[PDB]
Amino acid sequence: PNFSGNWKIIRSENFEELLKVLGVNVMLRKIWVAAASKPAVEIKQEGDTFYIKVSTTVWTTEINFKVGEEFEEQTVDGRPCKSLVKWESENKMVCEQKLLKGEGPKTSWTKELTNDGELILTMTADDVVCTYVFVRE
Ligand SMILES: *C/C=C(C)/C=C/C=C(C)/C=C/C1=C(C)CCCC1(C)C
Repeated sequence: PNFSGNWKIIRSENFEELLKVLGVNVMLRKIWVAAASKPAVEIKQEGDTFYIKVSTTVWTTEINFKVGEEFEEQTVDGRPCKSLVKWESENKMVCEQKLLKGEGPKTSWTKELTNDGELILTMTADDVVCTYVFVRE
């Protein structure tokens, strides 16, 4: 259970479907998936304090949290939400998100390290689950 490393993608699933539920319309979804279905992820872990950097070609997102401590970040479609992370096993954590403003689909994410050394990220919007699978560089 050391999440730390520089992670690269081997697999991704249902990302466009996720964006549809989030209300991103067609041309935008098609364009987006043709250059954001290969983001890089960097994690530095310090106990249950996490630093996560997620980057495409021209955009980067910085997430900082302690497990069990409320913080702020964005939904996938760039919307301000309150977040809370909890452990579900030794190698898996879960985040529940609430919008600061307005209404929208219920969103969440999970992070899991397999024993094979795969980092599995899921993002969920109502009934849709998008899964990204990473290995270490
Ligand atoms: C523990 C790992 C976490 C919290 C990683 C979360 C990653 C995302 C929320 C990625 C979001 C993306 C966008 C917001 C737009 C570009 C496509 C993604 C998947 C990189």
